[PDB]
Amino acid sequence: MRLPDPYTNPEYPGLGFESVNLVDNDPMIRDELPNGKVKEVKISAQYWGINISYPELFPDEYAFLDSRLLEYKRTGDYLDVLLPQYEAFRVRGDTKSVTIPAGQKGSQIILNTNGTLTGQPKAGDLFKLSTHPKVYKITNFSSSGNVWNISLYPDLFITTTGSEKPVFNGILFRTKLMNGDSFGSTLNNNGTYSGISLSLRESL
Amino acid sequence: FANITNYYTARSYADRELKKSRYSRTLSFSVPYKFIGIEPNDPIAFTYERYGWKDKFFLVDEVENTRDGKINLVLQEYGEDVFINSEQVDNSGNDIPDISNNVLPP
Repeated sequence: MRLPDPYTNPEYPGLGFESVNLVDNDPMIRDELPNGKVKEVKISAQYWGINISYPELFPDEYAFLDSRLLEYKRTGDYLDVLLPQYEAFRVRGDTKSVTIPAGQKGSQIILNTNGTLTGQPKAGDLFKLSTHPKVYKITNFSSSGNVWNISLYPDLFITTTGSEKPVFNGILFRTKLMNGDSFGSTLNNNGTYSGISLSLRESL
Repeated sequence: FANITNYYTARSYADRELKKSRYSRTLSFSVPYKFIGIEPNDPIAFTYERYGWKDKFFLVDEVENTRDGKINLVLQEYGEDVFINSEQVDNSGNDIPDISNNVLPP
C-alpha cells in the first residue's frame, strides 16, 4: 500500500512531505579500550528510518490521509514511501535479461548487464533486488565492460539465487508505521488539523 | 583427607596446601574478544608497570564469556615454591596394628 503523496494525489497538496528524515539505524556494540583503539561489533540488522512531517491539513486532506492510515491499520499491510530526491532516472532498459550470479552473500553485487541497460548508476543512489524488500544504497560502482560491480551499504540480507533482478528506478520503502499505538491529531477551532507526524520504520 | 591412604602422599599434599595458603591475593579484570580460550587453572603472567609487577604468576579462578565478545576474569596469585616438594622423614616404625579384640592363647 502506497502512502499518499502529491505524485498520485496532487489534489491534496497538504499531503506533501514538508521534511523527510532518512535515519541510518545500524545498532553496534562499540567498546573503547584504554590503549586508544576503538572496537565495534555488529550483530543486529540495519533498517532505514523515515520520519515524515506535515503542515496544517484541511478536512478533506486529513480525511483522505486518515482513511488510508486506518486502512493500513485494518489490513495490517505495509506502507510504501517514495522519496522524490532519490528518483533520478539513470539506468534505463529491461531488467529481465540481466543476470546475477548466485551465491553472493557479502556486501557487493556483481551482475552481467548483457548490454541491455543504458547509463550507469551513480554512487549514493538507491538500489534494490526484485525478490527482497530491503533497500540498498550504492556506495561505489565500477564497470568493466558489461559486468557491473555495485557496492551496497547494508550487507546483503539474502543470498542471491540467480533469479533476482536489480531494480534501480521506482524504489519504495516497505515501511511499517511506528508510534501508531498513540496516534492522534488535534482539530483547531479554525477547521484545520495540526500535529500530524509519521514515524516510519523499514519492516522488511 | 578421605581418598588418600599413603602417609607420605598425605604429608606432601598437606605441605602443598600450607604453601598455597600463603598466597591469598586475587585479581579481577576484563579482556577483549581476543585471548579467547582462557580457562580456569591456566598460567598467566601479569605485568602492570605502575606496581612492582613484571610477569607475576597467576592462575585463572573465574572466567565468564559474554556474547558481545568480552571476557571477565578473576585471577588467583600463586608461587613457584608451591610446586616444589620439601624433604621428609620415614614414619615406617610408627605403625600400630590392632592386635587386640581377640583372646590371647595360654
